[PDB]
Amino acid sequence: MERKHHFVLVHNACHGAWIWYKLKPLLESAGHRVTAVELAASGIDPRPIQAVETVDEYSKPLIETLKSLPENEEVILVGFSFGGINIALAADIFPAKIKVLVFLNAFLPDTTHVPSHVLDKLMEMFGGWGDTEFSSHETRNGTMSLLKMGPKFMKARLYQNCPIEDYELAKMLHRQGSLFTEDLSKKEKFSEEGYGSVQRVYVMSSEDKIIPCDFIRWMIDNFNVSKVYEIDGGDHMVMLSKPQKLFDSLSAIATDYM
Amino acid sequence: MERKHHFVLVHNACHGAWIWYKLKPLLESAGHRVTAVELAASGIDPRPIQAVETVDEYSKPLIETLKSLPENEEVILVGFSFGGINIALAADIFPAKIKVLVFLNAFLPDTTHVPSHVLDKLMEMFGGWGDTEFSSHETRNGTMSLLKMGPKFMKARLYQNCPIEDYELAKMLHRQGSLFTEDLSKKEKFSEEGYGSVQRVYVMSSEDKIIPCDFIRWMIDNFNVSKVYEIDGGDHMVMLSKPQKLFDSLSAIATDYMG
Ligand SMILES: *C1=[C][C]=[C][C]=[C@]1(*)[C@](*)(O(*)*)C(*)(*)#N
Ligand SMILES: *O(*)[C@@](*)([C@]1(*)=[C][C]=[C][C]=[C]1)C(*)(*)(*)(*)#N
Ligand SMILES: O=Cc1ccccc1
Ligand SMILES: O=Cc1ccccc1
Repeated sequence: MERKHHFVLVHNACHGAWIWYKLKPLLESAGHRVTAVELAASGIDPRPIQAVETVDEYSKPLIETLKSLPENEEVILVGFSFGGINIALAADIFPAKIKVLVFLNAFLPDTTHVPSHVLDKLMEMFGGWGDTEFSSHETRNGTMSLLKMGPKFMKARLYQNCPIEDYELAKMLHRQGSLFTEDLSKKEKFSEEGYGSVQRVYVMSSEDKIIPCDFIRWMIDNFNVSKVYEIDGGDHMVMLSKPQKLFDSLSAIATDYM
Repeated sequence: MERKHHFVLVHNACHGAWIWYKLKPLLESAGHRVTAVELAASGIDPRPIQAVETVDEYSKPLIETLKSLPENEEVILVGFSFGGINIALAADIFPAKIKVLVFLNAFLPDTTHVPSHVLDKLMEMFGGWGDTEFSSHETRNGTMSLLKMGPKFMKARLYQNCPIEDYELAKMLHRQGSLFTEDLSKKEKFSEEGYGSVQRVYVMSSEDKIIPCDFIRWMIDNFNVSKVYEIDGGDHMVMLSKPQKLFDSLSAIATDYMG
């Protein structure tokens, strides 16, 4: 009996813990423990995104999850898409609780530029927003940029390799959210002693039509990882299009940090 | 090419439109149109159940769905569990917009007794609620009873024939809700001219551990339906445990109500 791990899963913006519904039982059937976090104003969280003005407030459920682990427990901390920013923020707080960070089709921030850097780059490059709806909301500390995916955009750019039932599920659960670009432009840089110090790996899907493979090299060039894993045939929503293969990669990761 | 229909699907308490994620594409593939209503304080609706103090506010998204339909359109209205109550309520308002009511694993109220009658009767005899959490919320109508399912109760009594992924989904998404039994016990009886006038059928799952098949016979004995369909092996959450069979029943229904 090889030693099992505690995986903490962190969803993407505009989604919630539900995205993990296929992966969670897989990992649990192998003996691992799983905590799928629901971030603020996400999923069935009762707050609107407008009430959650900062990335720290957005991430607080994940900080609380880690704070509540018993003394000396460490987890494998998986961040998906914007979830990469969330787990970098957590790692800067609780580095000794994290065995390894798994950046899954994720923004991988560095300790040199402002925290928004990798998001601002993608936003300059990306062309295919489609029917996504962009809006603002003024807060007492400045404009907060909001977004709500449109269904055609979802289909073409996030869910194109998923079963149709998954796409219908997503249409009934996705919500307006934010990438907190303003807030993250004003935040202190991520630290070397906290986030920098934690082991990290990247897991990319070969057919991610939102986080392209050149943009990943660019992020990794800019901030190195231990190892890159590739999921052959995954769309951006890889826990839905290729859950078994994702399990396989996570299981490999767990073996390299036994 | 036979004429296809517009199905309006209404979820159960403590759930949401998401429950229909498997059945929706089956119906759409077959050429039908599908609206899966998200009721108040349900699924991703932004209000807590404490803000939804009556069954009429609970049901308002469905009423609004029917109100918005173009002139002369009629729908196959499907109500699941507590969704039977909701579709009865809607048929008392827009009876001419409904081709047929489909009571799926559902409460089938009558026009003789108070609207809560059939729930009160199950509540009398109901098994064990397991790890379900009950709370009371005070309102300008008096006390509202709230319930939040427990995960053991879910697994045993609602989801026992569902794939484990679907029980995990539901753990991620279920919410505190209400059966509105106080509000329903005070409300005007459903009318014969409205609700009573609409065509109705029943579809039951043979392994429903919440709505047992004797109680269903009792409801149908007390308020007749045109046809009864059974889904062999379905648990309560039949749209997740046997979506294809459910689609087969709805398809048979639709064959009976093309004009
Ligand atoms: C409804 C009615 C009686 C017991 C349990 C429920 C539950 O909310 C469902 N479906
Ligand atoms: O909301 C999407 C997204 C798209 C572009 C950039 C960041 C996030 C996801 N996940
Ligand atoms: O805020 C509007 C916008 C539009 C296209 C790309 C990025 C932002
Ligand atoms: O509706 C409240 C209640 C409480 C205990 C048992 C059964 C029902």
